[PDB]
Amino acid sequence: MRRPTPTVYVGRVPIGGAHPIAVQSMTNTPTRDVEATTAQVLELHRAGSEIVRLTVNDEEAAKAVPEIKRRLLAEGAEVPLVGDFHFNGHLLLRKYPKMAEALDKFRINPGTLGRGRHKDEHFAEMIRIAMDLGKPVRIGANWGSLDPALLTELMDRNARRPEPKSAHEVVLEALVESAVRAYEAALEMGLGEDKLVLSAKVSKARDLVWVYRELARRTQAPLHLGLTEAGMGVKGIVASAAALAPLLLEGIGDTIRVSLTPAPGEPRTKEVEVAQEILQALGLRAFAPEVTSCPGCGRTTSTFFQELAEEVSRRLKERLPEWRARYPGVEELKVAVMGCVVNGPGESKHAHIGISLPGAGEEPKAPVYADGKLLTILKGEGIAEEFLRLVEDYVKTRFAP
Amino acid sequence: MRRPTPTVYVGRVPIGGAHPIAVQSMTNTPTRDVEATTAQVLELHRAGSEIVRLTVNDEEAAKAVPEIKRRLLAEGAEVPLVGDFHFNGHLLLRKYPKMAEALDKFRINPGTLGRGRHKDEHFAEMIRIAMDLGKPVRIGANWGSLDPALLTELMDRNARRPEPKSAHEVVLEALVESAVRAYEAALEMGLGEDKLVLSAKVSKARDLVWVYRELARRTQAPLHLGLTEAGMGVKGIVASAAALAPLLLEGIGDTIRVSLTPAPGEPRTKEVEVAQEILQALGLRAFAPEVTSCPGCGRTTSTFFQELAEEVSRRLKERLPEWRARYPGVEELKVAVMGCVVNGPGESKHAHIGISLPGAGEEPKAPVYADGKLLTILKGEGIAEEFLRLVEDYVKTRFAP
Ligand SMILES: C/C(=C\COP(=O)(O)OP(=O)(O)O)CO
Ligand SMILES: C/C(=C\COP(=O)(O)OP(=O)(O)O)CO
Ligand code: SF4
Ligand code: SF4
Repeated sequence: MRRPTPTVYVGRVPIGGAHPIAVQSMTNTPTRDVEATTAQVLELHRAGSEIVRLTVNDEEAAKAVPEIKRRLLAEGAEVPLVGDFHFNGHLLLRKYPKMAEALDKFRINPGTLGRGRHKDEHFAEMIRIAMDLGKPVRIGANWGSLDPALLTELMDRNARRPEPKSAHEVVLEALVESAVRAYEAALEMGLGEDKLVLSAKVSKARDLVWVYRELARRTQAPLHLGLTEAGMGVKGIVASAAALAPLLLEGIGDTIRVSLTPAPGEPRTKEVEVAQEILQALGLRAFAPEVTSCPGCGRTTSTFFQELAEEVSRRLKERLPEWRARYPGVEELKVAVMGCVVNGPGESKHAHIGISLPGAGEEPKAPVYADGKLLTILKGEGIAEEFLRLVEDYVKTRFAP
Repeated sequence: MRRPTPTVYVGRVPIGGAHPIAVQSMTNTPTRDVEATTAQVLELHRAGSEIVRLTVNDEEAAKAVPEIKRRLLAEGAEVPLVGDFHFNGHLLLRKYPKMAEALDKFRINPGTLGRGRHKDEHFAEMIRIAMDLGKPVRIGANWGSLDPALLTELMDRNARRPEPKSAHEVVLEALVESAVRAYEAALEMGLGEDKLVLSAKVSKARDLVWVYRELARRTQAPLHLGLTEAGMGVKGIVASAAALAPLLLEGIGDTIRVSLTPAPGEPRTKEVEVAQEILQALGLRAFAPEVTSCPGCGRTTSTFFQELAEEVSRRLKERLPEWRARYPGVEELKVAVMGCVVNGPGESKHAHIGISLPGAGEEPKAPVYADGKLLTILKGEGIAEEFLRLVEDYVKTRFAP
C-alpha cells in the first residue's frame, strides 16, 4: 500500500516510499544553550529519534548551531539536524552561513514568511540558500499560522460556489493550497524533488486525515505527518495515534513526529516512544520486543497476573541493549502473558513465546507455548524467573546470527 | 458515514447506527465477591462505562449476580450488566434463572461452547434462554479461542485455491466465519435482529481492521469493536487507538471496549478514560473539555508553559462535575494553551478560548482569544488565575441554559 515517492536524504537518513518511516522529534531547550541542546539531541537520538529538529529563532540560536553540530560529530553521533525557521529565516541563513552549512535540512513555514510581497522574496532567498548548499527543505504548513491572504482568496472562491462549504472546510482547503503552491514554486525555482518534504498540520484528527489525503493526491513529495498541538498526557497520546493510523494504514506518510506537551519534569523522549509505538502497533516498523497481555478479569487473580506481566515487560526492556547487539531481528519478538485458559493458550500460540496462567477452576499449572506449540508447563513459586529463562533461551535460538 | 444497523437495547442503553457509540468495560474482581464487584461496577459506571461486563464463570459467580444487581438498583444505578460466559454458560443459565434474569445481556463465545456436536446444543440452549427472557446477546469471537473445527474447514478450502493464502490470513477468515455463522444460526432460531450484537477480536491492529470490514459487510448487526489483549501502559493505549480509529472513521462500530492490562495498583477505570479519549479525539462523542497545547520548543520557557498547561487541565477537571450540572453542552469546550506567537494566536482562534504566551523575543504579554477574536491581553504574575477566570466567565455565557 505504501505511496511511492522520490527519496530525500536528510543527512544519512533516507525519507520516501522506498524507505522505512523515520521517527523524528524536536528539542525544547533554548538553542543558544549549547550544552543543554547538545545533551537533549543526544538523548532524543539514543531513544530512537533518527532525525532531530531544533528551533533557529534568533541570532544567538544561529550562532550556537555550528557548535552543537561539532560536539555531536566529536562523539561520532551522525544525527541529522533540521533547523526550524519562522519570520527571519531568510536573514539568519544569510547572515550565518556556518549555521546554514551545519544544518542538514531547513524547515520553512509558508505562513511565517512575512507580509504580502515580502513573503515571496523571503521564500526565494531561503530556497536559493538551500539550493546553493545542497540542502533539503521541508515546506511545512500549520493551521496555527495559516497565510491570511490565501485564506481570503479561498473564502472568495468558496462564496462563488453554488453550494459553499463551511468556513472550517475552507480553512483546510487553504492549508493544503498553501503547502501545494509553495511546493510547486520551489520546484519551479529549481529545487530538486530529491530535496523537498511537505507537511500541512492541524490539531484535530479527522481534519488531519482529510488534509493528508489531499496532499498525497496533489503532490509527489515525501510527507512529514503529525497531529500538531496534540496536548498533554493520555489525550495527547490517543489523539496522535488516532490521527496517524488511518493515514499510515492507507500508505501515506514518510516520517512522523508526535507533538506531545510534556508534563513538568517529564522527559522529552516520551514523544519518541509514542511515535515508535504507533509504527510498531501498525506492523510498519519494529523497535523492541512487545508483550501482548489480557486485561485480566474475575477469572484470574488480579495482582499476581498484573505483577507477572509487568515483570516480563521490565525484563525485556532490561535485556534489549544486549539483545540488539547479539541477536539480529529481536526487535520483532512477541511475548504473551495471559490470565486464564479462555484465551491464554490461543493467544500464546500467536506469539513467539507465551505463558497462560491458571485461572479460576483450573489446576495450578501454567503452560508455556513457543512457535505455536507447547514448550513446557510451569508450577510452583518462581514461575516468573523460569519463564524469563525460557524467553532468553528462545531468543538465543530464534534470533541467533 | 455511520453504518446503519438495527437498535439493540442493553438495559436502557441503545446500541446501533442511530445512537451514540457506547463506552463499555469489564470488571476484574471475583464476581463471587459481591461487595468488591458491586463497588467496581459503580466505579466504572461513574467514570463513563455506560455498560459493564462481568465474568460469570462458575456457580458461585452465578449466585452472586442477583445480589450485585439488587445492590445497584438500591442506589438508583441503572447500569446494564453483561454476563461473560465460557464453557459452561448453558449450565449456569439453566441452573440459575435468577442470574439469567438479572443480567441485561449475555455474551457467548462460539469458540468456548464445547467440543464437536456438543457446541451446537450448548449454543441453542443459551439462545433459547435469551429468547425466553427477552435478553440481547453478543456473539463474540476472539482469536485466542478460535473454533478449531472451523479453522480446519477453512484451511482445506484455502488449500484448494489456485493461489492459497497464508495461514495467518486463513485464521482471520475463520474468525469472521465463526461470528457470521453463529449470527446466522441465532437469527434462524428466531432471535431478533434487535437482540444480536457481534464482535470478532484480534490483538493486532491491522488485522482488526480487516476483520471488522468483513464483519460490517457480511452482517447487519451492531458491532462491538475492540482490540483484544492490547497490553500494558503506553503500548496498550497506542495500539487500541491505532486499531480503532481507521474503523471508527469509516463508520464501523457501535460500542467499544479498551482491553488494557492494568499496572499493579492502577485503577480499572483507565480503560474507560482511554475509550472516551478515542471517541472524542475523532469527534464522535464529547465527554469533557479538552486542552489543545503545543509541545513547546526552544522558543518558549519550558517549565512555565508546561506548568500553565497542566494547571489549566487540572482546573477543568475540577470544575467539570459542577459544570456538567449547570451548563449544557460544556463537554464540547475546547481550550488552548500555547507557547509562542508562531502558532499561539492561530491555534487559540480555533479553540473556544485560548491563551498565547510570550516566547523568545516577544514583549511579556499574553493575548487571550475567545470565539476567534481577541478577548484581552494578560501580563504580570497571576496569568494562570486570570486566564482561568476568563474560562469560567466564557463557560457561563457560552454554555448557559
Ligand atoms: C514548532 C512548530 C509547531 C509545533 O510543532 P509540530 O511538529 O506540531 O508542527 P510543525 O512544526 O508545523 O511541523 C512550528 O509550526
Ligand atoms: C474476557 C475475554 C477476553 C478479554 O476481553 P476482550 O474485551 O479483549 O475480548 P472479548 O471478551 O472477546 O470481547 C473473553 O474472550
Ligand atoms: S485470558 Fe482469561 S483472565 Fe484474561 S481477560 Fe481473558 S478471560 Fe479474563
Ligand atoms: S507555539 Fe511556539 S513554543 Fe509552541 S511548539 Fe510552536 S513554535 Fe514552539
